[PDB]
Amino acid sequence: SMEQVAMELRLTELTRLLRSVLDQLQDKDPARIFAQPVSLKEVPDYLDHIKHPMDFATMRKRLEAQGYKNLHEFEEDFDLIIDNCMKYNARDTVFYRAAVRLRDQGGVVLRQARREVDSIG
Repeated sequence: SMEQVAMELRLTELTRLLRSVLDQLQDKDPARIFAQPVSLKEVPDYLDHIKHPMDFATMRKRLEAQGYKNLHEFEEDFDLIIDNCMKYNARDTVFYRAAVRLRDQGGVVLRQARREVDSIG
């Protein structure tokens, strides 16, 4: 139907905006601490601690399959990256501190993303 096509165009354009959002958030992680999944070869107990691992590569795979229907779904995955790290790692670690800085800098990017998503519809 034509309605299905219009819905699909809307999804495509959201995917475009989320790709730009993801690029901007990932620039706030210049150390690449959050770039890839935590390795279960290197951290074999990880899934005992963290039940829903997340990372920027996994988000990018979901995005390119158009698997984010709205900004809330994308933000949920970004918050998992941060929250997972802040639980597994202690306050005095470069990992925790990187997640704080990513949360704080990413908030700015996400605030305007929300306005753009609402504004453009």
